[PDB]
Amino acid sequence: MMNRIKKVLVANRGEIAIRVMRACTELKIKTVAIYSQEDTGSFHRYKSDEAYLVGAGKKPIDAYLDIENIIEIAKESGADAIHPGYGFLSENIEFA
Amino acid sequence: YFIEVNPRVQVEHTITEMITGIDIVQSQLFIADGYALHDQLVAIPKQEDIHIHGSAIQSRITTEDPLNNFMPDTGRVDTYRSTGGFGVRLDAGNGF
Amino acid sequence: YFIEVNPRVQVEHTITEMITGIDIVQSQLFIADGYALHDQLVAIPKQEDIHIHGSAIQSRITTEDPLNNFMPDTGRVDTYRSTGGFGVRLDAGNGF
Repeated sequence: MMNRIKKVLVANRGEIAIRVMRACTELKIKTVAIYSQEDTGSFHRYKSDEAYLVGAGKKPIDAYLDIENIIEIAKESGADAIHPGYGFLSENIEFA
Repeated sequence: YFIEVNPRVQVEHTITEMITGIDIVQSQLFIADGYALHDQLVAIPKQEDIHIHGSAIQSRITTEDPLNNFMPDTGRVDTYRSTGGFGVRLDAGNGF
Repeated sequence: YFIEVNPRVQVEHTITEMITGIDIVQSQLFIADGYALHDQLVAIPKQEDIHIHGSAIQSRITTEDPLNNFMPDTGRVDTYRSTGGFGVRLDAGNGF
């Protein structure tokens, strides 16, 4: 069903993270979630096919802004694409 | 008068999907894969064929306590029971 | 070929409300109170103005065990977590 995108890493949390995941699974796309330490129990982590901790050691918000860690995880896991969601890094030049 | 462009999905995209019939988040994915709006898979009608159907309202349910200056409450949610029936949509954040 | 009339609401009325926009159960109530289909409060369009919008599917989730000849299971439901997002409707029976 999809040309290039076989796996999406959803670089957000909460509601919008779940929305994207649900759209991915509808299109037969594999999903990868990220969570901060603080969000180890957020339920968006249980909605993806894979999940990985991000921002280890950073503050709660900074952890979801860790561009290079997000890129590491994206690459490690085989993610063709990243959906940044809204807020956080969604409008951030360096990240795009 | 123009005031702003947000180059991202928004929280309220939900209400637009409801009156137009178009899955905005799938569309996002389709687009970024490389497709074109009207490719039969992506199914976006031509501008002439996009219409308004009914009206939709969004309410965001948050732990902001109105009896305490809208300060966000914290803790375990012991009971969480949402709702259903015709004309109702729920997009869950960290309320489970 | 005609075969039957059910003089009542049906389980699947849901899918009709979804493609036509018309709350069938409210309509029932309005009718029995004494109103007329098109009274502006009841808002039922004229036959010409009633249309099909999209398509809808209904699946009934039951404790019928397919690995045991569809015999209804019983017991406490320890976990029950439904779903959400765009295009999704839930009408709960004794699943909470």
